[PDB]
Amino acid sequence: CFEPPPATTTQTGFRGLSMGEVLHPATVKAKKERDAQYPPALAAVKAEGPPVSQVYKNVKVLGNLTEAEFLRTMTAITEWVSPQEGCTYCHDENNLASEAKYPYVVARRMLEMTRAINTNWTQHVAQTGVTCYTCHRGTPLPPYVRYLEPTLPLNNRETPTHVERVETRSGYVVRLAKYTAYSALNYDPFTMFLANDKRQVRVVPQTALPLVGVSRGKERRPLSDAYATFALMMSISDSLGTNCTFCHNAQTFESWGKKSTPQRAIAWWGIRMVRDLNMNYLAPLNASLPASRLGRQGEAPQADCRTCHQGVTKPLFGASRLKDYPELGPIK
Amino acid sequence: ADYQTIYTQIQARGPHITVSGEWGDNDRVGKPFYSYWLGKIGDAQIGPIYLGASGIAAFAFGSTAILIILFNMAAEVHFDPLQFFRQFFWLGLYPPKAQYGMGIPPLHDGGWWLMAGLFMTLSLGSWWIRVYSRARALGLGTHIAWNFAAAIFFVLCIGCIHPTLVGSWSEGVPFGIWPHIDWLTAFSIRYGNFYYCPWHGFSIGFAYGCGLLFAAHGATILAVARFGGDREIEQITDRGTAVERAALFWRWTIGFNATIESVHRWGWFFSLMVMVSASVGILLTGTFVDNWYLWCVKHGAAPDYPAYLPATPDPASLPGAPK
Amino acid sequence: MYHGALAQHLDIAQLVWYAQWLVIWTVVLLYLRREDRREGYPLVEELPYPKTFVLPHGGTVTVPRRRPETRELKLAQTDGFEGAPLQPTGNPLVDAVGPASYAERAEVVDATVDGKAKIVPLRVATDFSIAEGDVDPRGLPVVAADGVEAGTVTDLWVDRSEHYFRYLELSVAGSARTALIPLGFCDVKKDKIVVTSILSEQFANVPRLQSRDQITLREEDKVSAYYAGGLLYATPERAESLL
Amino acid sequence: ALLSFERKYRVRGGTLIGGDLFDFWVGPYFVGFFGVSAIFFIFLGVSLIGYAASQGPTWDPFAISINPPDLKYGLGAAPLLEGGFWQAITVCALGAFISWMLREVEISRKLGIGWHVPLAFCVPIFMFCVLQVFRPLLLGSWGHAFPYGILSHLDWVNNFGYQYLNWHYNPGHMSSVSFLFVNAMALGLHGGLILSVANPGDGDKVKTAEHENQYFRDVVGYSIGALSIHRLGLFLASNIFLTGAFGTIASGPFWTRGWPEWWGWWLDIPFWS
Ligand code: BCB
Ligand code: BCB
Ligand code: BCB
Ligand SMILES: C/C=C1/c2cc3[nH]c4c(c3C)C(=O)[C@H](C(=O)OC)c4c3nc(cc4[nH]c(cc(n2)[C@@H]1C)c(C(C)=O)c4C)[C@@H](C)[C@@H]3CCC(=O)OC/C=C(\C)CCC[C@H](C)CCC[C@H](C)CCCC(C)C
Ligand SMILES: CC(C)=CCC/C(C)=C/CC/C(C)=C/CC/C(C)=C/CC/C(C)=C/CC/C(C)=C/CC/C(C)=C/CC1=C(C)C(=O)c2ccccc2C1=O
Ligand code: HEC
Ligand code: HEC
Ligand code: HEC
Ligand code: HEC
Ligand SMILES: CC(C)=CCC/C(C)=C/C=C\C(C)=C\C=C\C(C)=C\C=C/C=C(C)/C=C/C=C(\C)CC/C=C(\C)CCCC(C)C
Ligand SMILES: CCCCCCCC/C=C/CCCCCCCCOC(=O)[C@H](O)CO
Ligand SMILES: [Fe+2]
Repeated sequence: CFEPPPATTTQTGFRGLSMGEVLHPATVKAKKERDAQYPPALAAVKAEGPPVSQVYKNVKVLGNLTEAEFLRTMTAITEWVSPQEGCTYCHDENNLASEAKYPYVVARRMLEMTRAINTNWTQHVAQTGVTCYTCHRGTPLPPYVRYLEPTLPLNNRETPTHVERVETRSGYVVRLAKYTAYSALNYDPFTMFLANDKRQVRVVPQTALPLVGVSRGKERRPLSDAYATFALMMSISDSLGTNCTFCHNAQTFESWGKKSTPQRAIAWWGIRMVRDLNMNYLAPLNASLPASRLGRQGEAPQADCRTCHQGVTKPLFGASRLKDYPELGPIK
Repeated sequence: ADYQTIYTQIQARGPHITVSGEWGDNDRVGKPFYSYWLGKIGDAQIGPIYLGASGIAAFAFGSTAILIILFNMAAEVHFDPLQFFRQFFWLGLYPPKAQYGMGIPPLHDGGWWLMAGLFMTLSLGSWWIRVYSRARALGLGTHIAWNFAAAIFFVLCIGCIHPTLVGSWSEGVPFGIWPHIDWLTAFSIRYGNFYYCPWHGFSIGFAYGCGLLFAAHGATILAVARFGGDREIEQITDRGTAVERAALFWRWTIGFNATIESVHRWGWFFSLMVMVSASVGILLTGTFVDNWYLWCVKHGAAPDYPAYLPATPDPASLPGAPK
Repeated sequence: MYHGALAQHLDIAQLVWYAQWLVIWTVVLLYLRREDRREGYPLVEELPYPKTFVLPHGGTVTVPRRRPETRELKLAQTDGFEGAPLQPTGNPLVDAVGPASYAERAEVVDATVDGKAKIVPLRVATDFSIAEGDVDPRGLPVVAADGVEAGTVTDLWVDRSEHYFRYLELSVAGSARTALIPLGFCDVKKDKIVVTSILSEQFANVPRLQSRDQITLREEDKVSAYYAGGLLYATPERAESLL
Repeated sequence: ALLSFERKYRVRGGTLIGGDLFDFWVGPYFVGFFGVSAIFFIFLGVSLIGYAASQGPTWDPFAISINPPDLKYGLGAAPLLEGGFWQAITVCALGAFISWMLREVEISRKLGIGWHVPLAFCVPIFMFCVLQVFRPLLLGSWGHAFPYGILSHLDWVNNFGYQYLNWHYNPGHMSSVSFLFVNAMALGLHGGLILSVANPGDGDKVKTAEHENQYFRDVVGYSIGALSIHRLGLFLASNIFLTGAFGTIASGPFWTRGWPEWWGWWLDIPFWS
């Protein structure tokens, strides 16, 4: 029923405002241990020699690497994504230039995606950055992905119960609930807010009085939007292992300046990054994946905050391999 | 210690009393029965109860609303009984999610909610008639009905009058345990933090005030139970030492005091004002204020605090920022 | 343009705020605080027009009561200071001062809705009984604060309107009389009724009823007040500081 | 200065300590040892609020705020301007409240009435201590306590709830609110019932104990009784905070997740999952 004390608490606002983190040490410990499994950087190799655009046949993204550097990247990718199957997860064992296995073409695109995150989305990932591991954690299917309807368990390495399965209609409300930190909010914030850029998260007026022409009848947004935004925030909070005060002074959720933390601005960039990943890199992979990887509407699995963060405010507690793998970005 | 203030040590039994009303004496139903254990802390007699057209109508209308709600809840779990029982609190009947304005929404998206609200409203109106008319039948003033009217009015404010004033049924309260709760936050969010609505604050001072007053008054009566202070009607018409001592307890404590009649007016007023204040807040919300925090800022009232972590500009305003 | 905006930097919610505070202070100060003054005024040592009640069984009363007769307080002042406490000049239980004080209620028997005597012993209320499970105190000894047996319970007095016992009546040992005691002063055990408010000797002077089988509102007050006085006066140490 | 019926009750006695020394009245107010101590602590507390407030940015009553220390001071002394005034005011506050309560005991004793009111008053004092003392001690810092400001304390309440994502799902809160609501309802029913009987209208007769019970038996099939409704009202009011306290103290020291998630004890039972 309960979590025994002591609680670890931080301060994220002016004294007397009850703003900050509230953490269970055993939980933090467990997540640190899981995340500590991040394989170390591979040893540095020879700088020096022909580029693989010359040496190999079908290199389209990493062509400027030396052979040693390139094969180092292939070793790293294998550890991070398909360590149990090895190189032949993506490659034809008798022809390494062949693109015949679907993971190969997906991986090329993921190389482009990863370089784009570390190059174009530094407003979010800073100099920490991401590798294949950040999401995949050693398996071809990342453990925390989203479809265009809620799915359970959140971690797809866990066996579902009958009621958790997406086909069992009686379990829908719980699938929704377990995506919004157990709330009864009747909204899927993934498809609403993170799959694409169609909706506005903000719902609160920035004036005291109602502006004429936007405040009556069909001029107005429905109150549902406010519930849906709350659902997104419950999800974001749970996805990062945190609460509203990490980012907001609840006095005024809609205000920036002294009323929001620096982390709130990083979160904002995070939403933008996720929409780009989903719209431009992940969703289009439905044409490359086997039917067995797709959801019930033919969608490829897509990313949310949890895909990388997995219950922690910085993914992997801020572990980085950025300087170890320059070929994953930032690209000059 | 006065053990009688804790429970009744020796309970009494006698023939059951019936006070005749101007009408409806023949519509009292039930054989009264006695609970010994209830009898320790209240009257042991349960029943009979009065039927009457308005109470019956209440039950017909209210049961209809409950059936609409429950059926929609059951559909939400695909009519699986185990999941219904498990998930009950999470289940709900929701106002329209799309903006149709004041258009009657589709049954799948708000229509059943509006229909349950219609039946609930009829049920509350019917019960109000019962509460009012029973007083009249028994030669009593209608003080309880008027207080009940303000509660009903508050429910109509959050149910249909605010929706009608801003012109959207999407703003109404859902039916359901957690879902009606989730609305509190949605609504507070939409209107810029209800802590900054002065009427929310008035309603809370009165609500807390009912706490204070019923603790203070209940305690006071128990404290003068040895003098029959619980017999408040004849203490009003013929002041006794019970209520002299009660008045003096408060006079000597806070410098002033009530009478045994007027303390009930204080309580009735405070109760009433919890609901009157709430209704006014709600009636101003969205109609004439869009963001209560910013309205307080406009009028110089809101507290401000130094930055702890660095002030953080809205990244949406940065040059080149995405939408 | 904004809904609710008025001339000046003025808006509708703003004007309703002032109105709401004005309504509250008007009700509190001009109504509620006036109703609060219908007893105890005018003060001794702003007022509403008198209120008249039509009584359930004929007649009227107008409050506050003005009694044609006025009681003598056996109290002396302890000092010249206006706020100094008073001190009993005799026996405060019999003289009924301090917490032994009673109100000058009507010398009328409180009535049921049908006009019968409301508070009556079970010997009169022959249709009433004690709930199964509870002690019948009749025939049990009453033991006073000093642990001395003061008398023996003879009857219970029931409120016929509320179905609730309000007094025990006991024969007073050695004094050829009976006395009532409110049940709030009684600790009802299986073998005895314990009364810590007064000592055994002090039962002799409990206020006496005019009639054996009925009790007036004033008598109820006199009876109840006597035991209450015991709490402060049963012994000399009861008026002094606890610590 | 005295009510018409007041003199006869103004006797010496009933003090817990002090004897005759403080056993007197100032106007209507009884003094007693705890009157003296109450005024002492009120004066000290209010003077500290004054000094602290003058050092701040505003004299606007809504905007003024005297805040506890940063978490990092723990349970130690904090400098006067950075949490120390708050610490001193809180000690004064508790002295005043406890003094108030004990003075009410002395008043009760003198009047020969029960001590039910001071006992009932122990409840809000207890809740104050939960908020400002017990919970902060369990978490290890006075900085978890609420600030003294008309509007600022609402900002604390607000952020505190949202630290647990949705405080409405807190079970001790659910109990607390339910009691708040049923208490307010019951006070209106009770006040209304008494007034309806004494004020039937027109020139109608005042009604009776029997009419009170008939009204509620008719409307809801049960009437609790004239004495019992007073016990019930005290019980309902008290339990706003007696049950609330559990939800307050749980939050942080015995639960670090959001409140809705706590309900997994029920939702996540394997046999219906
Ligand atoms: C965990 C939740 C809390 C909470 C949540 C809360 C909310 C959500 C709201 C309030 C509001 C209020 N609170 Mg607060 N509160 C208050 C006092 C107040 C008042 C400013 C106001 C109206 C209360 C009322 O009428 O109650 C019943 C008592 C009555 C009717 C008797 C009169 C009491 C009188 C108005 C108290 C005035 C105290 C002044 C601030 C002066 C302080 C002392 C000075 C003299 C040194 C005190 C004195 C305390 C203490 C001592 O602990 C306290 C604790 C809390 N409040 C907890 C931290 N309170 C309301 C408000 O309008 O805030 C601006 C409001 O909306
Ligand atoms: C994050 C969200 C918040 C929020 C959102 C909120 C909203 C949206 C509204 C309030 C309102 C109110 N809030 Mg508030 N709030 C309150 C206290 C209160 C209440 C005093 C007040 C009136 C509501 C009421 O009495 O309903 C209880 C009484 C009711 C519901 C009346 C029911 C009567 C009816 C006749 C009964 C019918 C029963 C039938 C049997 C039903 C049959 C059904 C069948 C037929 C289907 C406190 C003490 C706090 C603290 C300590 O933090 C707080 C914080 C918050 N509130 C947060 C800021 N609050 C109301 C208000 O004042 O607005 C201005 C309001 O509308
Ligand atoms: C977004 C945040 C939320 C929130 C956060 C919240 C928190 C953090 C806590 C509560 C708590 C509580 N909330 Mg709650 N809340 C409540 C209701 C309540 C109260 C029943 C309860 C107890 C308040 C308390 O501790 O007073 C305390 C009052 C005190 C201590 C008064 C002390 C008085 C003192 C002894 C005497 C003072 C004397 C003056 C100084 C004298 C002045 C001199 C003059 C008068 C002469 C309602 C009805 C709602 C609605 C309608 O939504 C709501 C929404 C919310 N609450 C939001 C979801 N709420 C508390 C609780 O029990 O939670 C389980 C609590 O800790
Ligand atoms: C569940 C039980 C309920 C309950 C019960 C009862 N309630 C009682 C009794 C009972 C039985 C009485 O016997 C007693 C009394 O006499 O009644 C007339 C009393 C009283 N309830 C008061 C306020 C009250 N009740 C609240 C809540 C409940 N009550 C709950 C609901 C709340 C809320 C909800 O906020 C408030 C504000 C005072 C009016 C009065 C104490 C005066 C005092 O103690 O004088 C002595 C102290 C002073 C006169 C001032 C002290 C100033 C200090 C030093 C400096 C200020 C510090 C402060 C911390 C700053 C905070 C400011 C900030 C929040 C803005
Ligand atoms: C002058 C000086 C310094 C003197 C020194 C001595 C000394 C200690 C003085 C104290 C000075 C101080 C601190 C005064 C402040 C007093 C305070 C705390 C005042 C607060 C008043 C408030 C806000 C009360 C809230 C509750 C409220 C709305 C009460 C109004 C209704 C009343 C009066 C209820 C009391 C009351 C109740 C509850 C009954 O049940 C009852 C039953 C039968 C008859 C009478 C009564 C009765 O009067
Ligand atoms: C999928 C996740 C892969 C795994 C596992 C391994 N490799 Fe790979 N390989 C992959 C891609 C997307 C590409 C093209 C990269 C680009 O920039 O376009 C490659 C390419 C190679 C080559 C070049 C072959 C050629 O075109 O001539 C070689 C020699 C190669 N990879 C080797 C290799 C080894 C040794 C691996 C296991 C340790 C391995 N790859 C794993 C995708 C993936
Ligand atoms: C999180 C944002 C990711 C990062 C960083 C990388 N990948 Fe990824 N991958 C991600 C998703 C949401 C999916 C779709 C789910 C799926 O398993 O199909 C994928 C998929 C792949 C695959 C195909 C796996 C399969 O279906 O069998 C491969 C081979 C793959 N990803 C490779 C890969 C590489 C090499 C990465 C680093 C350069 C990398 N991914 C990063 C999410 C994310
Ligand atoms: C940081 C990681 C956050 C946490 C934790 C929470 N929220 Fe948030 N919020 C965040 C951002 C980046 C934004 C803006 C998004 C955008 O695209 O503009 C928001 C927005 C809100 C809003 C709407 C504000 C408005 O201007 O209308 C609300 C009402 C809100 N957030 C509430 C909220 C709650 C209740 C949270 C905890 C449960 C919470 N947020 C967490 C960033 C972050
Ligand atoms: C992987 C591709 C990510 C996804 C998907 C999301 N985030 Fe992220 N985030 C990521 C990295 C590599 C970092 C580290 C940056 C650093 O400063 O060390 C972060 C950081 C954040 C933070 C800042 C935490 C802090 O500064 O203490 C926040 C608040 C954050 N991320 C929020 C967030 C949200 C709301 C997301 C979904 C919309 C999200 N992130 C996705 C990598 C990834
Ligand atoms: C076991 C006992 C006997 C009964 C069971 C009760 C039960 C299980 C009920 C159903 C499940 C539950 C518990 C539901 C709870 C729902 C709750 C708490 C809901 C709360 C609030 C809902 C509110 C305030 C809704 C208000 C709605 C309105 C006022 C609507 C008004 C509509 C109109 C006036 C219609 C006018 C418009 C016209 C065009 C038709
Ligand atoms: C406030 C609790 C909330 C629940 C209450 C509801 C039930 C009512 C119970 C009241 C018990 C307290 C009364 C004690 C006797 C009073 C004289 C006091 O004198 C005494 O003899 C003692 O030593 C002091 O208490
Ligand atoms: Fe009463």
